[PDB]
Amino acid sequence: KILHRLLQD
Amino acid sequence: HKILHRLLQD
Amino acid sequence: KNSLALSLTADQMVSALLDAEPPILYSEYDPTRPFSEASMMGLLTNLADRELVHMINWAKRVPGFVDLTLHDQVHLLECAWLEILMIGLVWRSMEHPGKLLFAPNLLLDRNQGKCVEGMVEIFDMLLATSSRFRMMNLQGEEFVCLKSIILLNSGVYTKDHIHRVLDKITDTLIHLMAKAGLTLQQQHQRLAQLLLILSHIRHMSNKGMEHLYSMKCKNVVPLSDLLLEMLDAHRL
Amino acid sequence: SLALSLTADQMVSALLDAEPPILYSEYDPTRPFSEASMMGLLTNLADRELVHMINWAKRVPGFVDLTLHDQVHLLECAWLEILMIGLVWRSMEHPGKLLFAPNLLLDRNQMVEIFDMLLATSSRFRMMNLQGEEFVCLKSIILLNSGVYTFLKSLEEKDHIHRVLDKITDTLIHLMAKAGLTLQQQHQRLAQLLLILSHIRHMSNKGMEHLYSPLSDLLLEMLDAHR
Ligand SMILES: CCN(c1ccc(OC)cc1)S(=O)(=O)[C@@H]1C[C@@H]2O[C@H]1C(c1ccc(O)cc1)=C2c1ccc(O)cc1
Repeated sequence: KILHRLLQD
Repeated sequence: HKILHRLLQD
Repeated sequence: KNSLALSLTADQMVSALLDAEPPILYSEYDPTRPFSEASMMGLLTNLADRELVHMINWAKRVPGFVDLTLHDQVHLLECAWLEILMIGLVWRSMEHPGKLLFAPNLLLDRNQGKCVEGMVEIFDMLLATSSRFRMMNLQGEEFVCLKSIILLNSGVYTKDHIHRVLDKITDTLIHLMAKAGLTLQQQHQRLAQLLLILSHIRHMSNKGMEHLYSMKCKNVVPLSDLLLEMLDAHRL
Repeated sequence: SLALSLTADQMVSALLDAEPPILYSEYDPTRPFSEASMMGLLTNLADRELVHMINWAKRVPGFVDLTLHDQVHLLECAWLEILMIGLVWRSMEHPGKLLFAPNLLLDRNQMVEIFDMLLATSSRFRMMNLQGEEFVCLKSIILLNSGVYTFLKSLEEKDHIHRVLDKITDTLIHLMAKAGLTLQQQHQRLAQLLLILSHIRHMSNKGMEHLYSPLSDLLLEMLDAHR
């Protein structure tokens, strides 16, 4: 998920 | 004309 | 013009709410465990229909509610009725973990929840609420305050009198927690905890209401006219 | 473990510091707009706000202590509520209007059901004279609370969230005591503020429902979570 990605940046 | 209108009246 | 409700003491408010409490109703005595959408909703529609009649006469005994215009009384009940049924369900389900006590003779586990679609999701939310209440050791005096808050709040933005009555119930809630020996910090922390759960009860109601429409625009159980009118007040 | 070692003043300081910027829309006063282009403007705006919300969420004390999967869930549940309370806050000083953006101020003539409820909430905040320090507390509460009851013996994650929640409550009370409110007034105002959250949840749910009655890739996935 996009939300998933942007969170772990 | 709602049933609730009637039931709330007494 | 002056409301009687605001003149009551904290204990008088508690006593009034306790005395106005509706009874726990039974469902049909058929020992058949409902394992179909029809049989399930069949028993539940019947139960909630009878509960509604008690709720309407309960609301009239909530201090401050009588001071409202007939139209405002209708509006609040139309907005809050499913929330009130739910918090009642959750309250009496407390001492039955993993189970929902719709009636003393109608105890359901989530294994039966599946048997309508999207029910098991609401089922788990209700179970979580009940478990949350149990761990908090929610008292009956606290419960009746919360239920009255739901009544007066859920339709208030859709006025000053209601907010004063709501403040009165807040005072009552704190009074109960102080009587229970809670420290000042424990008091406002618990009040916040309880009121935040009301947000989730609203959520469950929004979701549940959505499914009562699907069931209606499925022509499944004969829905009573009262229910159909309580239901259509939430239509888009 | 930092979240639980902050004073009330430090909590407020951190939340004010984490506050996202107010973004502009692409509204052009001279251009004519259909219902499609107006929703396009709002979708573009909301989609850009989400990126800032995510970074704001990570600066909310306690949020990064959570597992990634729990972070996703909380944001999935609360994103619309948080957008709404943000909209309502910056619309306070514009009675009868919602300030979606500094260049985008709308009245009910230009969804109208949700609009009305958002106006009512804004009017409600104005009457209470909601402070910015109180607003950031409320918004953080929404982020942490909205999904906490819809998550495996993890339950410690739930416990940590509730401890942080209790802290924000302490912080709220601290703020009201600072403003010179009596003990009774603090408890009353606390209740008033938190009851409004139930309405914001209501507005979010009804908003979604009316929508299912074009979107960005991120929004579509956020939307997925409430279905
Ligand atoms: C029924 C239309 N709605 C809606 C739209 C999209 C959506 O999710 C994709 C959910 C609801 S709605 O709730 O009215 C919604 C509220 C308000 O107007 C709609 C809306 C919005 C949000 C996202 C969109 O892709 C489109 C519209 C609002 C909004 C936008 C930004 C912001 O900072 C605050 C609010």
